Amino acid sequence: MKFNPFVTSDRSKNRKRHFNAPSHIRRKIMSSPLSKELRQKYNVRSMPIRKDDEVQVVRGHYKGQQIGKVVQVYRKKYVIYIERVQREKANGTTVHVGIHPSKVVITRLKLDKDRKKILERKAKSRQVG
Amino acid sequence: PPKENALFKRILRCYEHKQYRNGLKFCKQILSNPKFAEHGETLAMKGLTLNCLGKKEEAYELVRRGLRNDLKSHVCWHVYGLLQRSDKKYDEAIKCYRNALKWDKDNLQILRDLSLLQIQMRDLEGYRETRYQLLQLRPAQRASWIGYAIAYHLLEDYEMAAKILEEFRKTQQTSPDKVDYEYSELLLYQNQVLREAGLYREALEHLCTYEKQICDKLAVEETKGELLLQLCRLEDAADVYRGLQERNPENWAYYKGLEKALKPANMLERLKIYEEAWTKYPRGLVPRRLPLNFLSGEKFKECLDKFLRMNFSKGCPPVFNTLRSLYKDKEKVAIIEELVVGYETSLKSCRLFNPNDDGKEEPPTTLLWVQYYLAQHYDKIGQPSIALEYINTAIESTPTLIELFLVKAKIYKHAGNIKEAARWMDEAQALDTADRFINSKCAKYMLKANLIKEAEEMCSKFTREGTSAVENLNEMQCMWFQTECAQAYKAMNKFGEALKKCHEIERHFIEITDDQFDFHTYCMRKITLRSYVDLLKLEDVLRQHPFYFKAARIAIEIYLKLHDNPLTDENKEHEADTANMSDKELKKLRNKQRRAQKKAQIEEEKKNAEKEKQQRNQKKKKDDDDEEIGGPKEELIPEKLAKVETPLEEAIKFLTPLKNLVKNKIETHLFAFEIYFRKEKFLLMLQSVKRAFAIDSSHPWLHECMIRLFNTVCESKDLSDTVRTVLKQEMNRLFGATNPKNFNETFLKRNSDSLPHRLSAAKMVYYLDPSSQKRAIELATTLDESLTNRNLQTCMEVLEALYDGSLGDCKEAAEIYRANCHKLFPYALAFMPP
Amino acid sequence: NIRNARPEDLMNMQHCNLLCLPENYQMKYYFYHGLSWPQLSYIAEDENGKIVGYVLAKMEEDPDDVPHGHITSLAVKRSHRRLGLAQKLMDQASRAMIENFNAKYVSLHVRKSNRAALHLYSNTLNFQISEVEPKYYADGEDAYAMKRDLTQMADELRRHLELKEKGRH
Amino acid sequence: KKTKEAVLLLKKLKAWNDIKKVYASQRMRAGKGKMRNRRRIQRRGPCIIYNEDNGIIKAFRNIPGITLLNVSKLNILKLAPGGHVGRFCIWTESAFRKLDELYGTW
RNA sequence: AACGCAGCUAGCUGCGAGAAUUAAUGUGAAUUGCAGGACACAUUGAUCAUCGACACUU
RNA sequence: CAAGUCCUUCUGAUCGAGGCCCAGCCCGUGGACGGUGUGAGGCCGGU
RNA sequence: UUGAAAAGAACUUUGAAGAGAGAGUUCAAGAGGGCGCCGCCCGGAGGAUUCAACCCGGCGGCGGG
Ligand SMILES: O=P(O)(O)O[C@H]1[C@@H](OP(=O)(O)O)[C@@H](OP(=O)(O)O)[C@@H](OP(=O)(O)O)[C@@H](OP(=O)(O)O)[C@@H]1OP(=O)(O)O
Repeated sequence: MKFNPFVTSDRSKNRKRHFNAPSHIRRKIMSSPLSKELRQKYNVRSMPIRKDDEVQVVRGHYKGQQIGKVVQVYRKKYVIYIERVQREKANGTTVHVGIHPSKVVITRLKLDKDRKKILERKAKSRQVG
Repeated sequence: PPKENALFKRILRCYEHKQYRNGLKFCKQILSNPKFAEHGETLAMKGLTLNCLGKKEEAYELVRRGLRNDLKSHVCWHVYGLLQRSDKKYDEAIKCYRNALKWDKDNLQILRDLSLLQIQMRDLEGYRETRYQLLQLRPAQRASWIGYAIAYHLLEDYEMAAKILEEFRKTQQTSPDKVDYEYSELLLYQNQVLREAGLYREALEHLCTYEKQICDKLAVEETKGELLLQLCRLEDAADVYRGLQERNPENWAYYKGLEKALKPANMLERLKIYEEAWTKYPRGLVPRRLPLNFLSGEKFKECLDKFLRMNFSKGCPPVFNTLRSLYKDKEKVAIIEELVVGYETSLKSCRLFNPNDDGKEEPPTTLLWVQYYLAQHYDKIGQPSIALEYINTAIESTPTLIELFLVKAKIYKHAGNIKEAARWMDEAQALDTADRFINSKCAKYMLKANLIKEAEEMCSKFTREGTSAVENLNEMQCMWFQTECAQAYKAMNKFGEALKKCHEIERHFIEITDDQFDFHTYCMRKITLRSYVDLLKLEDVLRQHPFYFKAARIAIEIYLKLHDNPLTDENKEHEADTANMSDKELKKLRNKQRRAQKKAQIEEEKKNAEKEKQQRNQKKKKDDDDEEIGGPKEELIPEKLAKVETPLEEAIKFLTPLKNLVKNKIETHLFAFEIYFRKEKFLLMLQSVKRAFAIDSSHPWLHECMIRLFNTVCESKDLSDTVRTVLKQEMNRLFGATNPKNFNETFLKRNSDSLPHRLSAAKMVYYLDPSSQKRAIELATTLDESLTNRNLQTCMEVLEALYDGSLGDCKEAAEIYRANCHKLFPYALAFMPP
Repeated sequence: NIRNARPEDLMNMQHCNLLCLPENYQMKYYFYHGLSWPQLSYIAEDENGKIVGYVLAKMEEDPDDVPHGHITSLAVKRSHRRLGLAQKLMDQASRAMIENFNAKYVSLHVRKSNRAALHLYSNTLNFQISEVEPKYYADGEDAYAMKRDLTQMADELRRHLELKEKGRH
Repeated sequence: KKTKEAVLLLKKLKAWNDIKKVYASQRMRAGKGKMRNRRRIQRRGPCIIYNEDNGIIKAFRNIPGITLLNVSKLNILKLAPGGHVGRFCIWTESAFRKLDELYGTW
């Protein structure tokens, strides 16, 4: 049960902010869980998705064991693109299939200056508890 | 058609990534079309999908239907080949693969899988031809050259294997990398092939060119040392071996290399070799232990005095262990004994090793360690009372030292008291329950003390939760505990459980050899080819370990007992019980038995139902069974396993690895002799006797073999004369051609000083002449001090031989022998007076 | 004694680890260690040929991780304890580790109650606690992530190599 | 202080079967109530009636169906949830002894 | 209130000739219909938000 | 800034249906809500 | 207010086209761009933890000034 008087639980209100959200906010909902190996080593459960991360699909028709890299983070449609997540168009070309970030697992992170700082900040909050 | 072909590609895609259910769902619509209902390859793929789902028979039926629908379809034959390989039916898999190749000669997958098989069952010719075809098809792949070189290497043909190696290394000379660990491994493997060919000069020259390209300096230095020893460059070998010595002063191989390079003419120079070693490096226990292996006299006296002094000042445990080898010669025994007694007396008097020493007073812990050494020494010599009093004094002085206990264990177990030792080290494990060394050794003693339940309970303190200790230890292939459990089960005549343990050993050994199949594709990717070939030569000699020997001997003695006297009476007492039992009252008791058996059947059905479901919840939560499909091994049924239909045949499967690998030990040939004697194989009698004769012609059991064979050949008349001529030649050579009685007599005078030999001679005196039982009774019960190897172990074996009836009924003589041994061995429980 | 583990002996620490340490496994990563790194596993053998000590080490497979080793298992029997057998095993294993991989450090994991090995690693081998990972083992007791830098001894190893190469010429 | 001990407690009082019944009776409301924030409905469970608040509410408030009532302030809307009497209630020793002072005897 | 401002732009929206925005701060790799432009991301920066500096046609 | 995308099974996809040593999968001072290919305390934002 | 996702129907053929016929996508085009005979008894042939009465143990109901 939520006790904060200034946070609403209204269905329409919550939906409106989710569908009408600025991109920098949308990145926060653009979050995916790390695999067990990153989670144990980084002590972090979930991370926002990025343009180049090794990503594994765990739900849907394309669910499998193969590892792929994100190639586009389409924040407008709340989807991302991996290489081998494709289907065959009618004429003959090949198009990507949008997969929601919550339905994938990050197997390798785009280790970067801002990134490296992000994990240790989340991780150091764990030893607080 | 193109659409069904695309769906077929999706099916296999699903299979390679282990989406079995998607594959079967996709093939469902393929088989929906009547034009493809009988379609062979799709049915084969479906069946190969369900085989991974556990329905072996349905997979078999569907795959044979798909195969017969289109034999030309190499896909169906390949499917059947993976089907056979899926359940380790490799011999059918080779045939299915070759049948597939008759349709698709250039399928890379079929040929590579066939090559992996051909190395699995050692098809060197077939593997060589397969790798040659792969190399022709794919010369750019380094795997082709690697496998082609492997095939010739297993042939021991190192010349063309060598030129394949140097050509392939030139292909590796494309220079895409720095000094690569895999590249270093390839260079070392090529040097291995060169040195196995005896081409030591070119091997050394080649290695002398690529030192900068090898990270493994240890292998470079050891190879240089051995090659320079082979090339008579003694000084260079000495320099390389001294570099290794500075690299690792604790390895005997480098001292051996220094000895062979320097070639000390006499013992003084050999000692001077280690003098520099322990002056440059006084710390450690290596350069000083080695002289005691060859030192004799006063020089040995002073070096031993220094060794014991520094060890006692350090107060380390294993001092006794390292000098256990010096007990072979009794002069060293007397020297060490007088030294330690003098040390104890001097420490008691003035707390010094020697009263004239100028050093500081030694701690009382040094005296405690000296008493520990004394206890172990007198335990090994055969003076249980002195060792017991010394260990009691040590324990009273320092009750917190756990090592003082295990000495008491050694004393009691060598004195014949196993239960007291087991109880004392139950106490010792109570002292330190965190260490599993004491826990495991404790379990070993009450396994030797026949407290199997107690052993099982206390090992559970460290076993993984959710499983029984016995199931867990069988699962890790716990070798020693299983063998000791089998021996214990033999002690209370539980042949079924002991055979269950032995077959667990056999199953584990089968499990090791199939593990290499997964590694077939690993190290070739890793190019750790030295580790490859030496691992491969491991499994071909895998069953040479003494663990397999003890498991096999336990099983084979069980089978020999269950064939020579195969407990022929099985249910005859029950039939004889009802002979004097009236028909009406027989109906009474059989009706009560029917009630009891059917109630107990309902009972075991209901009770096993909750435990099977509980263990199901365990195993699924363990995730080991929650994801597990394959061919489950059949239950051993220890009760049924005890009533083995062909005991000798099972034991024969057991010696087959012994008969291929373990030929050095005489017991293998003796066991084959026993089995084939119960198989009336005189033609095998002579050869088994010959093999055992070639090892130890003076073995007591082997003399039993010769005698029994001679008597049986003399009495038997059904042998053909053509066999008789060669056989008569064989005894005229091996035997003295004299009567069995006189042959046994000659053996007994030749071995009148060894107690087991006298016991065997007495047994065959009784066997060849039951009227001659009394003289054998007197011969077997002698306990003169002049008898060699008359220790207590021989004493109980003679006692139970007398009890077993090998010399007939000798209860009074057995009791007298038991009392005399009790006088000799007061602490032996097997001689405790009635 | 300390010498390399020729996979004739990979069965022997399989014998020993069950006898000594509760952190036990099957034999599969035993072949994986022996085949991948035959030069990293070292053992101790008595005059009777029976194994009395061993070290089980492995290379980390993470490419982003800096080159550093990890020991899978290391134990010594009570009969041969306090001889520095574990210590000398660690020194020789680390020497081969640097020569064949040039690692910066070495990591491991240590039982909290195995205070004797804690003494060895801290006082004797100068190892330091990196992190604490609770419930790593099956019994749930916590373990220390233990690390020692291997740059410093690699320095004198390079010095010995230079001193031997100047002598050879 | 923690939910784990609260769950263990009423598991020892053999009242956990009601909580599972509340868990089983969790479904979507039928009608426009879904549009108006009343989306999930469930059966009401036992009442815990206390005297003093030393963390009792925080330990129990996360368990579905549990209602916390102060013995000094009873609520008929929570003792007879649908206007029907006979709700299962669990009392504390202190709260139980306060009933005589709160409502008296005859 | 009017009139203008987008590479392709009518309406809506935002903006004011610095005209679908400038500066600064926070954030940290996108925007997206297409193309182009970007993008060491600290020898410091796309987008978004905030908004205190600047600018704001009749 | 807590905890299941564990196993078997329904589906086009599922958040669906069963199971989860210890009387009971894991967290719960967190079982409000929203999103995510049905219906989700433990996938994500949050709470 | 299509569809989970445009995957928004390639290609062949008639027509000048609008429009069709095949084909294809999708779970779905029936979502194609303003698109959601049984109780007792008799007889026979059979089988079986078996019946009553006793002994032990447990549990209930009723009665005791
Ligand atoms: O010389 P023994 O008196 O016959 O003792 C040895 C010794 O026994 P301990 O284990 O009690 O010391 C061996 O052990 P180690 O000394 O090498 O440690 C043991 O073999 P394990 O190493 O496998 O224990 C071996 O056993 P076996 O005779 O079966 O070969 C045998 O002890 P037992 O005669 O008591 O079995």
